[PDB]
Amino acid sequence: ISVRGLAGVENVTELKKNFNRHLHFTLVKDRNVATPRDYYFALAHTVRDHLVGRWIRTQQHYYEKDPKRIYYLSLEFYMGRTLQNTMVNLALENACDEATYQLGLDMEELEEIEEDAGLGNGGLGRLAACFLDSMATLGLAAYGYGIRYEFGIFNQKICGGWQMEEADDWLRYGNPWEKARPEFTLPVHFYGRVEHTSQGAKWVDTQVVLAMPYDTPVPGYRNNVVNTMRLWSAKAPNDGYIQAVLDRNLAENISRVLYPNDNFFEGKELRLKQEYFVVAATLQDIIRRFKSSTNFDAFPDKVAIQLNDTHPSLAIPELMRVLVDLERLDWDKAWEVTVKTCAYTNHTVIPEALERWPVHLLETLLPRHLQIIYEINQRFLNRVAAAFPGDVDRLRRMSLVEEGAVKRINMAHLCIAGSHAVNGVARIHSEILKKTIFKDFYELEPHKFQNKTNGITPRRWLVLCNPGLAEIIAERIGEEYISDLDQLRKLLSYVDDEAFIRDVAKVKQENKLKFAAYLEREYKVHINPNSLFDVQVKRIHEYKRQLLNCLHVITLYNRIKKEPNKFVVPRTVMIGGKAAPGYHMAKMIIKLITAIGDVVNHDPVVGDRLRVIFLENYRVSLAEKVIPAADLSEQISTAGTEASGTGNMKFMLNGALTIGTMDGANVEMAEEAGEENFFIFGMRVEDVDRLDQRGYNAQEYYDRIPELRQIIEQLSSGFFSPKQPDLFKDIVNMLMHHDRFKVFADYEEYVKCQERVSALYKNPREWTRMVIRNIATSGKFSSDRTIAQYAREIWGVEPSRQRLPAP
Amino acid sequence: ISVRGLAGVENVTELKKNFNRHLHFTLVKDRNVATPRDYYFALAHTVRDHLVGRWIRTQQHYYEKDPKRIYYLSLEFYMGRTLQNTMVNLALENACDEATYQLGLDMEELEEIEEDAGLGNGGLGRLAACFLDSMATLGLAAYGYGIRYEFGIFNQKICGGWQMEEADDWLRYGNPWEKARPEFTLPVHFYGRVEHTSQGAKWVDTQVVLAMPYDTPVPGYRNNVVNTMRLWSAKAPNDGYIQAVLDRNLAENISRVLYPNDNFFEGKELRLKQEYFVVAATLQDIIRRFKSSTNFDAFPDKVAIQLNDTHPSLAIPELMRVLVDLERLDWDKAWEVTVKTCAYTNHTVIPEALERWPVHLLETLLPRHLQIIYEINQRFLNRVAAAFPGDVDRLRRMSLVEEGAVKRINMAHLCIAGSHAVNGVARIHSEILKKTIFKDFYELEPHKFQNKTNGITPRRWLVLCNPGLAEIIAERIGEEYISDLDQLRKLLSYVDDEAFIRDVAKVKQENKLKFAAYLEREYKVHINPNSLFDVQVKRIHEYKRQLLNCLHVITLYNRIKKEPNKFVVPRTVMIGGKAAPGYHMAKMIIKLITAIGDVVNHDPVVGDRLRVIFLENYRVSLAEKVIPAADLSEQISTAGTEASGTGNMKFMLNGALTIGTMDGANVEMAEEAGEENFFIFGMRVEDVDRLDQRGYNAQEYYDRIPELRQIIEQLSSGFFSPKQPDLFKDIVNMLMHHDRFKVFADYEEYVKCQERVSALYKNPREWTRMVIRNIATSGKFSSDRTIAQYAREIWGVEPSRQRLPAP
Ligand SMILES: O=C(NC(=O)c1ccccc1)N[C@@H]1O[C@H](CO)[C@@H](O)[C@H](O)[C@H]1O
Ligand SMILES: O=C(NC(=O)c1ccccc1)N[C@@H]1O[C@H](CO)[C@@H](O)[C@H](O)[C@H]1O
Ligand SMILES: O=C(NC(=O)c1ccccc1)N[C@@H]1O[C@H](CO)[C@@H](O)[C@H](O)[C@H]1O
Ligand SMILES: O=C(NC(=O)c1ccccc1)N[C@@H]1O[C@H](CO)[C@@H](O)[C@H](O)[C@H]1O
Ligand SMILES: *Cc1c(COP(=O)(O)O)cnc(C)c1O
Ligand SMILES: *Cc1c(COP(=O)(O)O)cnc(C)c1O
Repeated sequence: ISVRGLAGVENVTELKKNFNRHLHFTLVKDRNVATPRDYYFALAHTVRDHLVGRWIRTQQHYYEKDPKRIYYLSLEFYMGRTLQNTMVNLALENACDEATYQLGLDMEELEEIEEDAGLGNGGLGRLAACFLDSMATLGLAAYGYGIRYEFGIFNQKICGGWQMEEADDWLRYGNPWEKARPEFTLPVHFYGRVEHTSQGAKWVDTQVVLAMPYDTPVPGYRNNVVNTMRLWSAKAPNDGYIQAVLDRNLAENISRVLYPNDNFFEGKELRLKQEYFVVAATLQDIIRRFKSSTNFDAFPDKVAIQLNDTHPSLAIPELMRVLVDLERLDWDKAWEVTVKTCAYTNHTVIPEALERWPVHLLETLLPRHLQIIYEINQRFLNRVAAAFPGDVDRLRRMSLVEEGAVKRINMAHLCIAGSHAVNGVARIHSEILKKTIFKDFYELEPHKFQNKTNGITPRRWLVLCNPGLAEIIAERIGEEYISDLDQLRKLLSYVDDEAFIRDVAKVKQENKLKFAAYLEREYKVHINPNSLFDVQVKRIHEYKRQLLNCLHVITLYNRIKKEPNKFVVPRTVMIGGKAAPGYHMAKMIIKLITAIGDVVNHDPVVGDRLRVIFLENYRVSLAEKVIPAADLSEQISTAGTEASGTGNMKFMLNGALTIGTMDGANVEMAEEAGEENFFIFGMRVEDVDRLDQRGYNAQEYYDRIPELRQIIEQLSSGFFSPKQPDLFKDIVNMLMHHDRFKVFADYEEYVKCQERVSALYKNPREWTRMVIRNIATSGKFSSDRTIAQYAREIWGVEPSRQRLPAP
Repeated sequence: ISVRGLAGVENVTELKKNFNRHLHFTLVKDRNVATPRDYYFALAHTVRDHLVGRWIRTQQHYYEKDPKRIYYLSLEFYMGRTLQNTMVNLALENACDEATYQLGLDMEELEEIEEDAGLGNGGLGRLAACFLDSMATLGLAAYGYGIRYEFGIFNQKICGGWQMEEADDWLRYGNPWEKARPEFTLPVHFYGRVEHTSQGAKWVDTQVVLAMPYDTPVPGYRNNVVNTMRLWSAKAPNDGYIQAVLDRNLAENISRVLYPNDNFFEGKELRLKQEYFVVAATLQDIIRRFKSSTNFDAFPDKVAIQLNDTHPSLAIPELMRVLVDLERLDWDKAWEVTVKTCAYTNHTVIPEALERWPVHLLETLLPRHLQIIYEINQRFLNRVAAAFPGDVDRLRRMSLVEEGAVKRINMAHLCIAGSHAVNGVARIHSEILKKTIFKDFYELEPHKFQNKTNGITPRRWLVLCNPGLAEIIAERIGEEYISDLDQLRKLLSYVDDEAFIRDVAKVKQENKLKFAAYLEREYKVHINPNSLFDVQVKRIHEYKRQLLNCLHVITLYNRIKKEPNKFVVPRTVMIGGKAAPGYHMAKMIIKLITAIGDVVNHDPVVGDRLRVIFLENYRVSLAEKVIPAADLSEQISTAGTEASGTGNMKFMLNGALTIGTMDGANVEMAEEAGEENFFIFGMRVEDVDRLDQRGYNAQEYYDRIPELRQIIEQLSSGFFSPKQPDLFKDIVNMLMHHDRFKVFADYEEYVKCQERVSALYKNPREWTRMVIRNIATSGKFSSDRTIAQYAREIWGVEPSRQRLPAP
């Protein structure tokens, strides 16, 4: 049926009986009242049972061997569903498929019942999830530490073409994958004041909040390793009577909901609390575990802490506090230890996203940390002054403390000073960090800066979501590639294979028919599966330029209306993604997209030649559906703005061709497959700079491109908003007078490049041959490679593909 | 080892393997890291497994047979622990005892780890719990419906002699006995307004709160019947963004905490919400189940709703609303149905406890219900006027609407008008209801009023907490008495048995040594196990007169100090109980008790002759410990104030002699054992009335009793509060000028009667012979008898002791 593992007779028999056991004793049901949901739970519990043995031995192994431990701190872990992923990594997929079949059930139907663990916004959260999977697969003693939000990323509903946010109550029916561990609850302190007494400072009169951990297993791919992801939950201590207990919820609000802010840094107190909460509980856990393994000289040899962005940056001053205040280590010794164990990863260069906490906030909530931060700053600036004597301006630029309206702490500067390694997430992004944003720091300590180009896990993003494609590949080169993606290169020798070409093209057509069906089943819309599937799915941001895509779509529509009887390659263009609740422009763009579809999708002259569809509630489980069905992947951010991107890598691995700018990882992807096999266009980072020196004037482009001018006039006159003629004045206004992302500047080259895409699509054989060359060269983008580099170049540990001594 | 069931070889083997299974797969632990708590959980899960089969068939049986269903509505269910009770009713106690032994564990030690399900204040809540056990044992298709508070009755801590309230976070480590059933969540409405349109009224614009049920099994005694207790949990519907989700907690606060108010009716909105919440969700569930079994003519033949006090009284107007508004039945037909299915139980005659809801509250929160209540009142008063023409005063006295300062709805009058049966909980209490409080209603419909004297379950209150006593009894008369307590009478023929007398006396001494030890182990205090154990345990109330007990204790102390070298029967007097947080006087009494102990317990002249101990955090699990170890049970409420009492019955069944007034069930207890075998004293209900006509003047008693005057002067001068001389001025002030409970009036007779108790205690043989006569005549007070009467005289169903077709 596929290489989803063997379906042993004894194995299938055992599975079936355990399914019935759980249905009875665990769910307390019987075949006569069980709903599909109960069936899903019976299966989840049966599968989950196979993890227990491995989980216990893995943790036991690490105890005996005592290897260096990797702690990945993130406020986000975009996990998605875990039933199928668990079956895959355990080689249980076919056995469970058979067993449920014999029990008279459809496994695929049951899998659709599981809720997505949406504890992330997008790329950054999903990277942590892919990293966890790779770390387990490479046998690293790694622990993912975060917050267990009871409400993850909101569920997106489109009402009248507008986005509506709805609470994502993912724990409503329970989470069978987690294991509450109240025996390990730890106390976290807030507020209070600092007392300076004879022997050291003392943080007193603090308000206490408890951190209760919940452990979720993270299985490696067929190696019997099961690592742990520990998520903290806020609990009030039990020490008007009614009001007093009702007010417990104020302390527990800390882990209540994931902040959905993608673009702008707000600076809310609840978020700072969430950040200290995960940091404070995690460090106690880390040190406790270390004390078991007091000379902290060996701390860095046994501990590695990776900070996913600046969100968990308080780990630096908190490690110092514990080491200096509680362990009584001298400052210098404590600082040496801290720097050697901490490493920081940056994910963007846009200023509005940078965390710059008001000093008055830190002063009230974490008084001792502010004192430590000031001391760190003092000593750091003393180092700078000694290296660049008299460079008074460098001193103010490099300070962790920013003066002005209100004093703030630049968390990024804090992270650089307190880490032995700082990395970008794509070659071009890492270069930009050295050349611009962190130039001063790079000059001071060049050795700290590195690059670790992002990657995605081939298990979830190939084997799991595209079994058909994974099968035909395995049919030719074997299975070894699933944990060694570079082997995909061997597929180059089949680029002229008439059989393979036919197969590659066949799985894509099956994937498109499957998606086209799902679109009607759960959303009733109907699309032509013979058209080119043009998709752009990712969070809505101005820098991602969904607007540029919109301009092209309107252009295509305008050309058809001009020459109705001229042939054009049919296209179904799908755009999907969530907008941060307070991001007005982003919400206005979602409205534009739906407004375009209302005109285009109901124009009789257009027929089934052009369809504009907005994919509702884009999330991990939906991505697993659309991506394998896409023909064209849109990665069109303004050069220099997308640090890396990862959706781009997911499309490449699944047989879609890419049209994009030389931004983020796009650069390395084109470099791997060859620019001839990529649809590159638009300004490069340098062209953007040149335009900036000159001054970007959108009017110029409006005046010289008739097709563009016509589009803008359609928007202004209410062509796409009859009842509300001026509905889109904000978008037009932005495009013409304050477009930081130069949408117009790339319009002409984008449209022309899109014409070349349509031309190639007209030649099935050649389109597929180009696809084969993309899939065959996507090996570099596996997160196994990324993690192997982090392991070797930052953490100081050697990855191992050695199977663990059976379960 | 005892008749705790057989310990079969196969049974013990199976238990052990399932214990290890759960420890591994359920707890995800291994013998090397498991804590006693894990062991308890492994056992709880193993035992719980045996309930599943029976639970499913029982519910299945009721579906096929379709018997009349009994719904017991209560806002309280004081369950206590359920591990041992489950083993007992399933005859698994010895088998589990053996199995854990072989696994190298002490079952008794593990049992002590389980938390008490304290979802009740005292008597009323515990009665619901005993009733559930009896209903299952008598094979009635009964369902207990209530609220799943996440915080039950507060844990009592004594600080400096003062009570401190601490949140009872009983779900912290989880509840293995419940089963969440989200597939049955129901919506409950609040606020809104009423719209009168063409065809009927309509409740619109309501705020919605969801009710998620949690089911807990209730096993009958060895009959394989497992009924259900369904507890509702408040959940907000998922339909600033952050603030919006953080504000979900306002809806979920409904099921957050149990109101600890024992004595005074506050009238808080949160409590009214809790009351409508349980009523609204329960009725939907009831009607849904009925529709499966539309002529509601047969509704009363298939449904019986028992209201535990007036707390769930909104069930009456809510049944009407549904029937009239939704089902469209005519009023009269709907009213006939409602009255025939509802029955009300009263638990007190004190005015301050009566629920009288302000009309403005009902107007805002439940507008339609207020309209229905006014209509019910109108028609009822029309009935009264027709029966007693011209009795204009009777009309105002009987109205459900009370005029005055603020209009209120008398929920008790509502319950009488809408129920076909109203009952008191003890013969004397039920008589008082007819003669006083509900005289007007009794005259209107004499047939409605009944009596159902309370009872306790012999499984929990004998077999479970006193296995030693249960064993020696079974040794002579068999085991049949455990579900037929009347058989205890057969013990009368052993009253002269030298062996039995020795045995009865022996188990009591073992129980006292066990308790004396526990007192030192968990509370470090040390008491003489040879002294008479004088105990008064129950909630602190002025009417219960813990103060009268205090006066006696001080008197004993004063007599010893007067004649130090005179012999006196040594006594350890223990007083325990929780005070409602806002009950100042009650908290002042707790302070007095501890203050007395501070003087008495450290006076060298007193030695081990007198010990005053305040039992901290009295609760169900503690009662199971003290009661079997008591010699003297104090039931001294002012005649006519304690509706029934149940702690009194627990002491009688466990070999303690009773000293009390002719109040509540005390009357029937003395009547059953013979007044010669009871220590009765003080005023009878009539004497209290006479005193009231005359006028109670405490000064009179103060002036004529020197011993009493001396005690009051000691309190006033600061003898018991050196540092704060006037600490107890409020108590003295109350005693002298506003004692509604005439403490002084019963002082002399109480002290004399206590002398007779001491005299008998000096004669071991005769004391024990009297004990045998009490235990032998306690059969009437089993809740099996009570339930059989409710079943037959109110619900219309026949109890059955028939075993259900195996598991
Ligand atoms: O929540 C879990 N999770 C797991 O057992 C588990 C096992 C393997 C992998 C992931 C989760 N278990 C739960 O632990 C509580 C407390 O011990 C039990 O009462 C409950 O019945 C059980 O399902
Ligand atoms: O997703 C984010 N950032 C956030 O989601 C975020 C969350 C909270 C606050 C600010 C930003 N960054 C993204 O991280 C991925 C993985 O490195 C990159 O490939 C991508 O280019 C970048 O934009
Ligand atoms: O909470 C219970 N309770 C019982 O199974 C039970 C069984 C018999 C008697 C009392 C409770 N079961 C729980 O039900 C959830 C949802 O199905 C599972 O995920 C969890 O593992 C299981 O322990
Ligand atoms: O316990 C209560 N009442 C409360 O706990 C209570 C709770 C909330 C509000 C008012 C009273 N009443 C008690 O109920 C038992 C059982 O019928 C009687 O034996 C006892 O005499 C009576 O006082
Ligand atoms: C991969 C992924 C992302 C990241 O997409 P980019 O195009 O890199 O922004 C965001 N959301 C989901 C659900 C993903 O699967
Ligand atoms: C039996 C019981 C009660 C009732 O006691 P009374 O003496 O009738 O007031 C109260 N609390 C607990 C814990 C009980 O077990």
